[PDB]
Amino acid sequence: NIFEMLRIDEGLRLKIYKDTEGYYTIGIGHLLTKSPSLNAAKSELDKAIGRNTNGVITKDEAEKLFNQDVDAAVRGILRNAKLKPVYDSLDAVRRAALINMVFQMGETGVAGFTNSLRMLQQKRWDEAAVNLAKSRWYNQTPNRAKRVITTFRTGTWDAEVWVVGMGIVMSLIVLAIVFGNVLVITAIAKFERLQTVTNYFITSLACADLVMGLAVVPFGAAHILTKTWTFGNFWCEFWTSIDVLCVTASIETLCVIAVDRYFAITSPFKYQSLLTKNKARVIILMVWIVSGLTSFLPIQMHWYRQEAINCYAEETCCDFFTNQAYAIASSIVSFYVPLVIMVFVYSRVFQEAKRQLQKIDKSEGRCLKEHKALKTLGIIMGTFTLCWLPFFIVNIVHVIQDNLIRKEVYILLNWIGYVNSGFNPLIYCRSPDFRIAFQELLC
Amino acid sequence: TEDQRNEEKAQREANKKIEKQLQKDKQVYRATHRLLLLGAGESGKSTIVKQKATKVQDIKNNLKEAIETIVAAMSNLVPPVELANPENQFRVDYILSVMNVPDFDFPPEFYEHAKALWEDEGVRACYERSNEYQLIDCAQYFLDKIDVIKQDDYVPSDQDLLRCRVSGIFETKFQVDKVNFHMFDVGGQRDERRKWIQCFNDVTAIIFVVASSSYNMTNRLQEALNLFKSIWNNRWLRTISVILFLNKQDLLAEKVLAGKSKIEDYFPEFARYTTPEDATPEPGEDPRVTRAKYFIRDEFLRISTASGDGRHYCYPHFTCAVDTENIRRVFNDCRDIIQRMHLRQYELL
Amino acid sequence: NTASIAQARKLVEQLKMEANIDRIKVSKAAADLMAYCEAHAKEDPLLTPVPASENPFR
Amino acid sequence: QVQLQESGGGLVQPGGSLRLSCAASGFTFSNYKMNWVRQAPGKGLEWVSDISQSGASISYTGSVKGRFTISRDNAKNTLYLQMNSLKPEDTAVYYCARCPAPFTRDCFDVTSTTYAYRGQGTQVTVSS
Amino acid sequence: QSELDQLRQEAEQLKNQIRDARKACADATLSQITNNIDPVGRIQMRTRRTLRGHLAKIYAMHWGTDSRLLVSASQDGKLIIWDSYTTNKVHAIPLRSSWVMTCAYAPSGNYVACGGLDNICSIYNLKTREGNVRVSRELAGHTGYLSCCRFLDDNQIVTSSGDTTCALWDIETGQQTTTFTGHTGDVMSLSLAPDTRLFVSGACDASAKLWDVREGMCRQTFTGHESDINAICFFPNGNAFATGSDDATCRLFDLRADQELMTYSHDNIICGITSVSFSKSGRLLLAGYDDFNCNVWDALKADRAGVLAGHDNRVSCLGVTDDGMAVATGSWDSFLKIWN
Ligand SMILES: Cc1ccccc1CC(C)(C)NC[C@H](O)c1ccc(O)c2c1OCC(=O)N2
Repeated sequence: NIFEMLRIDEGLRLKIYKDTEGYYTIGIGHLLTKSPSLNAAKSELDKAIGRNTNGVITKDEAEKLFNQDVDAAVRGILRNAKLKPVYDSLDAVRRAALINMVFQMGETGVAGFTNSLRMLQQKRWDEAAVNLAKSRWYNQTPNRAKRVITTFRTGTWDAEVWVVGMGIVMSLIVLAIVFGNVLVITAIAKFERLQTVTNYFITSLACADLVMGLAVVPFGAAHILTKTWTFGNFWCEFWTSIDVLCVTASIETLCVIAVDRYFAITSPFKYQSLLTKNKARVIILMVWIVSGLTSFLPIQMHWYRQEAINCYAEETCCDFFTNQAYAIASSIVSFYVPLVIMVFVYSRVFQEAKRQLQKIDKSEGRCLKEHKALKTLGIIMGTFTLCWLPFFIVNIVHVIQDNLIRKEVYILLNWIGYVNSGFNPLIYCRSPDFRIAFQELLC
Repeated sequence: TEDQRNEEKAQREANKKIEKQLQKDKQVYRATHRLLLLGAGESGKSTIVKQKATKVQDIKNNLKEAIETIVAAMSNLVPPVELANPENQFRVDYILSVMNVPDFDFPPEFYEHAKALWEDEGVRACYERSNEYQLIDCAQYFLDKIDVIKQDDYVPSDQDLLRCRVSGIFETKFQVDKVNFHMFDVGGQRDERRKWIQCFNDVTAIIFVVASSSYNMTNRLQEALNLFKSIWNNRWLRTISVILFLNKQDLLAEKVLAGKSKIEDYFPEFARYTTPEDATPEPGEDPRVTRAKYFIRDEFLRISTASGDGRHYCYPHFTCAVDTENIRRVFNDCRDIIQRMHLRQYELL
Repeated sequence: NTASIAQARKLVEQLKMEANIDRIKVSKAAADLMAYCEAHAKEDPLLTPVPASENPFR
Repeated sequence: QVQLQESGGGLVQPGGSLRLSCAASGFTFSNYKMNWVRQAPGKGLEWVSDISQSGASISYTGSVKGRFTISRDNAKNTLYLQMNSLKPEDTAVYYCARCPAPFTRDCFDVTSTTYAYRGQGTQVTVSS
Repeated sequence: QSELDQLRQEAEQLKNQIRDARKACADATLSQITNNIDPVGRIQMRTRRTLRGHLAKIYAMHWGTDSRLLVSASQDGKLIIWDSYTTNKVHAIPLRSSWVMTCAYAPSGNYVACGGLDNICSIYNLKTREGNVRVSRELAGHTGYLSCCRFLDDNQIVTSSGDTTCALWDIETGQQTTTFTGHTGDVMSLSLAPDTRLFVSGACDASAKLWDVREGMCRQTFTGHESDINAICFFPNGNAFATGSDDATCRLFDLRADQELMTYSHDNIICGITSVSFSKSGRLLLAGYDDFNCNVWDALKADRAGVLAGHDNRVSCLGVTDDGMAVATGSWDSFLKIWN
């Protein structure tokens, strides 16, 4: 509150000190006397606090003087006809800033602000912040002034290093997902060589991951920045839906590709013959259909429905709550199953690789090489593991044993999973044609 | 506008049909595996191409592929062909369903409708017009033999199999383990290969058959080695794997045991060469013969291992000691080739 | 070599026959080619980009 | 045009030595892999020794190994085969023929007659 | 004895005499007399059409004299007859032999020929009343693959082959009317005369020969090339021709001057020329390269006028419409590109 605000903007003094004007100040911003005399302030200190104090006051007595000076400040603001309407229109948090100004320059000093003061009753925070940005005030004390102005703008107390710190990371992620997936898709669009049937699956992957860093990820980032949901209720539902859909589509698609390669190396003779275009597209559409039916339909129908009804019915409180029944099947379908399939698949595939290397060694009289075969699998499985595993397991951890889990872990993990969408283009599109076609678009 | 509006629609339709059949062609084509068979001389490379549970199913495949085409093209022709028997109606519809389905079992029900159809005068009338549309070469043969193919104990005679053959006299497309192969024999070409050898860059494998006993004669073995190195280093052939058949095993054995003609004469580096450690000599094979055999094999191997790229591989073999069956060897070696195609594509190799 | 003497003989007959012919100065040949080109150059669409308005493929 | 004239060669007593030279022209000698091909009495042609454009990769037939050294002069557009310790089995016609394609590894020459770029050759005979 | 020696001596001398006789006519160079002429400037074409009917690599194509339809052959065993304007498929002809190294379009557009590693020239009638196009007549006299061929008319047809010889056939009789021999290698390509009086051919002996359809003998042999001649095309007036080769240079030869007038090459091109052709006027000389690009040269000044971006694989074939209104290029990517 204002106690913290002024405490930072002023500081605390339990013993009489000197302010910028050389007058006698004590507590928080409190000026006892402007008289040059040393013992003149102590008198008003004694009449104020009600004690014989030698110029040292208790910790709580400074707060007493504070509630007092603040009450009086508000009074001044009310008796002053210039600040009255402006103070009346504003919310608490901004009122704290107003009172802070009345604290620094006094009610009159704040009254000389008529422009910005008008922009406060017109509810335009940014332009007002621009007017305030240029003043002998801001110029005299840029730091404090800055924090105050920002307190006016956003209407919060946020004015750490953490806001920008997270903002930048979220920017790098939001940028990676978009540039990457867009690059892949448009690359497949403007290059005829990438039209290969196998590539269509990876195109699905690209699309799935594109909507990730377009709607889901940016809105989630802004969500972590504002510390609350400004998008409304219906759109909070829409957004959550697109979230689940993108996740499911992503993981599922990765599994599909896994199946593609398993089919390639396992039954090579049957590969080109059995798998067709209609079949492939059918697999894509199947993926997106099952992905949508497990996300949009269940969510929009309130199938995954005290804190819960409250935040739900509340337009602006967007928070994920899910019944056990929805989390078990939701997770098993969106992650676990594809995980198992992939494990068995890339496992058998690796088996094949080892086999072929064996035969080769039998025919070649010319263990270091095996590593080259193991690494690609290590990253292809690893990136899909580290990202979505810690999250999707923690889901069943929050479902199975309640109050064993932090709410920071959930979001953090979820984001970690988000990054996979950005990793896809790098861990997938490495194909020879893909690369050339990629750099040809980069000039 | 005018009539032109109709003409545009005409060319549109014709193009549509062509597109269809072509769509049917891409599947079979991509499903096929092309192989290039070649050898220097006296290798009897014409014999390998000269030489039964699956064969039956293949025959049935042909029969169905015939009937379906016949009954299907009836109404698509300008004067759509009417059946003399309308009672065969649902029997046509049936054939118009089953066509183009994977792993068809050909139930006893199928042969009734098919045979009864081949009995229909209108259908046959349609076949006599086959010259205008596109139909498989062997149709009437297997269509007359339907009742015979019916029998569960059916065991196709040699003469009955000869018709199941696809093609140029050198060209061969044969079926093995339900996997289409299309071989080409270059023996009908002169000995300058640089121009026509480019013709197969898409060939899944080059079968290269060289006589192991040719080290004496002229030293045709060194010539074979040369041809191989050239094939292996050609820019258009850099991606093609060579399945190597070392022929005339028996003849090699004879020459080696005799002693008059010594490999080390034409291959001095042999004198310092010892049989491989993993060597698996066959029963009744002098260690000398085994050593020479493996020396030749390694002579072709060192070139394949010289590149170090791993885009292609050379699969050696020994043959002609006794005829037997090299088709399976070829098969497996192709399977390996393609497996390593996908494997290398993924950097898994 | 006796099978070779037929080839040497016949080849000598070929060089012999195509050795005697009427040749024109290169300058005349090239001048004539240049003349043909500078003549029919107006008849050559590939030479002058066809306006998409009048182009049959556009 | 394209022509290669094999010079040198002749009658040599067994154990002796003979140095074959080949004059090349009608093409840039630098870009072509070169080789020597011999034809024994009444027998099909057989490859003897090859040399890469760079003068790096050099191969010999099993027999000629150590008895034959092929060296090329690029700037002078000429090919060289130094034959030593000649044996009665070496008697044959030596043509110096160059690979068909420029800038390459492989070769598809050594066709029986019917090869575009090959010399008329020289006759090397080893007396008995 | 020693007859062969005298023969080779007379042959060498003759060669010298021709060499000098040619050196005499050499008083100028086509480059010299075109020096003043205004250049074509850099001018590039565009792709007006992309035709995809092909499963495998296209080995060759040909334009119909109607300037509309065009024939193309592919290693997939299919022979497709397209319509450039509407980009449609007028015909699809399944071949017996999947490997086909060439095809040609009759002047009447009535028949279409093909050939390849099968060593046979298959003529197909497009005018068939009874139904679709079926093999009309297949001519095999060849001991080697069929590299190239052209229709004189709907009756007799000339072909070139890896058999080392070229042959003029008669489709109806099904036999060879005449046989052209004397090439020292595979004959890769041929080009007829506007009047079909005589025709040239490129081969793997790095020399192009000019033959006569009636006489059946080679009148002139032109050698400028270092390596095999992949393709050969006549100059519109008939007095010269162009050749692509593996030496990675195209060459112009004049018949009346009996020598190469000019060479089209570049220090940045080491790859051979697969195909060539001129434009209506003959000012431009187009050549496809193994590099996947297509170079447009100036048949006079020797400078490359432009290039064709394009197919991701080697361009197999190239042609210019009889009305010189369009260019077409087939490649190993199964795609045909029509340019303007
Ligand atoms: C809305 C909000 C509020 C606070 C923090 C995060 C979020 C976003 C949320 C968690 C909804 N994102 C969806 C989450 O990634 C997800 C994806 C696929 C799934 O199958 C499930 C799933 O959630 C759990 C589950 O069992 N199923």
